[PDB]
Amino acid sequence: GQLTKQHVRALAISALAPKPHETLWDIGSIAIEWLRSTPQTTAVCFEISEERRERILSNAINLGVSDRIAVQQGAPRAFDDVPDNPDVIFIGGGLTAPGVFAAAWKRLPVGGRLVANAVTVESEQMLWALRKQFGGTISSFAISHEHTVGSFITMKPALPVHQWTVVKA
Amino acid sequence: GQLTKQHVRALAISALAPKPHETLWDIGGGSGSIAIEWLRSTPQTTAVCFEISEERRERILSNAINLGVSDRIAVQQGAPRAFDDVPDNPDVIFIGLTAPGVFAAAWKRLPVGGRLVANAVTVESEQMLWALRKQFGGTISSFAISHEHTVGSFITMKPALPVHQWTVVKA
Amino acid sequence: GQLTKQHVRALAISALAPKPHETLWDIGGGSGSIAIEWLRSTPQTTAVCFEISEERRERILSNAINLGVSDRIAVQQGAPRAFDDVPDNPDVIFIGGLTAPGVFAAAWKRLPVGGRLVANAVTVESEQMLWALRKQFGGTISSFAISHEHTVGSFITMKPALPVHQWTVVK
Amino acid sequence: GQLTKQHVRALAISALAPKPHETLWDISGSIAIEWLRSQTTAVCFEISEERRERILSNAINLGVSDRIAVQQGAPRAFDDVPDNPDVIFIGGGLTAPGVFAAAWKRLPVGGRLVANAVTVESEQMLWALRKQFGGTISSFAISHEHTGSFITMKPALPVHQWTVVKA
Ligand SMILES: [Ca+2]
Ligand SMILES: [Mg+2]
Repeated sequence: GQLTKQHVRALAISALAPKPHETLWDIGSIAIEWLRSTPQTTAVCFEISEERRERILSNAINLGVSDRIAVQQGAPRAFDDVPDNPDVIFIGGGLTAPGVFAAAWKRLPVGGRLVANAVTVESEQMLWALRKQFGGTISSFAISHEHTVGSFITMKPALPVHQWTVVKA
Repeated sequence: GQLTKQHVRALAISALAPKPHETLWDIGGGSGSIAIEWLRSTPQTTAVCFEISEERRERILSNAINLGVSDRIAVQQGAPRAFDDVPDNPDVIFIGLTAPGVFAAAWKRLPVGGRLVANAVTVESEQMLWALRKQFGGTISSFAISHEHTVGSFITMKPALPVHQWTVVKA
Repeated sequence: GQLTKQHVRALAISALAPKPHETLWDIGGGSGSIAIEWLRSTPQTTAVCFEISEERRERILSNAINLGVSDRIAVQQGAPRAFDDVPDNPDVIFIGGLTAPGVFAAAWKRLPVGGRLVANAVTVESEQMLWALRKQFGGTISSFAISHEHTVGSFITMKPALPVHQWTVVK
Repeated sequence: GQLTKQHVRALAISALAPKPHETLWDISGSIAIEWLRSQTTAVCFEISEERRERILSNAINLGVSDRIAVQQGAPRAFDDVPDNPDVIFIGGGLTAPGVFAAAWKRLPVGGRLVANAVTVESEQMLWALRKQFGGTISSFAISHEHTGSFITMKPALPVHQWTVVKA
């Protein structure tokens, strides 16, 4: 269930290697989670859906971090709303969507870090382009979970995630 | 999903290692598919199938007829009560696999130096091959097979459930 | 390499689910990896370590210091024995030496109702044991195959590491 | 060792899915040979003199030798065989310059194609061909039992297999 989904998140925040001085731009899960495992780290979210937004700020509340997270609107023109530059960046997919990556590699100070997940054929095709241009590393995770069927258990193989992780030059 | 069907038999067929003058018992899950291709891929061979439904037997043998391998297949009923019909000792056995008593029964009929290839689809099934491997010798391999899968604007590579496959020679 | 050694730590931390006033027993392979992160990821926690080597205990605590986590870790010797000298019952346990004679039943007697243990297996022998302890105390098993680029010449391949099995449970 | 290589060929041959009296152009000798065993023929193209020497060696050892023709390197050698192939295998490098276009040219419509890709590069290329000409991409994650006092399951490298019929 949400199992699969927590195992992905753990891999994302690990890649990102939070320091406390630093501010995330998640492009409402990876942002919120970055707000519970490291103090003095703030997350900026960008979300084109009002409804999904009402949701990110909503759950921001459970873990008492709501006033660190800023839920913004959609890429990439939302960035101009945010004058304060980023240090670490998460794109959990949506790399294929134009003007978006370009726009954000720009808002990123050199020495600034990046992690991108890709779980489509097109998504992953992206990761290799960006990777082959700016460097960084690609690793991937094949995760399966235990599934019962009346009198039988099997190992449901989740979809694979590729993860780009780069430092900027 | 029918691509998984294709790819899995092949591996099964790779594994079985069909030669001149050999007989295959093809026992259990979807009895006939491996028999029919065993019969196809190789000249001068015999297959026996074990099928419960009077009418699932009436689709295995009908199909054989078509590929022209009706000559060399028999369709018996369900094992191991149907092993007691078939008199000659088989050369190779395939199980697609944990029914009460079907292994030991079928196995009391394989002669020294015979070969059997079994496939697991559940964990209960997987853990068994590990224990029949312990005594009986043999070697276990694994197959995750993925097929493109296009939801709307995006392909992913959707994984089938993995398949476990035990291939040993006896003695 | 050290990158599945990072990534495996991550999944084990997320699984252990650290909360306030909690005490981890971190037992077995590489005792300390999970502990100092467990400690260095959540204010207000104590972790317990069980290492056999006098020289390895000296380096775990060294690193707990160098992470300002010196004052919430005890570094004991090997279980199951070293359980007998640690007085307070653990809140969560993690095993990564998953099958030493005795460690588990021992580790286990010490765990309260509705307490949590997450274990790692990397071999089949370990893996089929999680499956047996799974069948007693409940809980759930998932598995991780992690790959990294491997540029053997002009051609990168994606290069799989050995899988890893993880049992997480509530007593 | 050669095991995982056995599973590999077992798969290609299925997707290749031979027909009686069909010609194959296999662009080490594995699949040409394999093609030839299970009245069909095979044309091997091989840059490698020392492997060339080797495939005829195997075709004889196994015994379909006057059914196999070990050619030289592609795509240059392509023009040599004036007789059109009915089915192509690329297990070889499909990113190798001019190799792919040059043989899709020799392939009649209704002719089939199995392509194997086992690198990041070769796989990314395998998607480019798929987009233009069609066909299907599947991938197989094969591991094997590997034993000190323990057994573990060594994951082989994954194969992306492209299979397509020509329109
Ligand atoms: Ca010469
Ligand atoms: Mg009737």
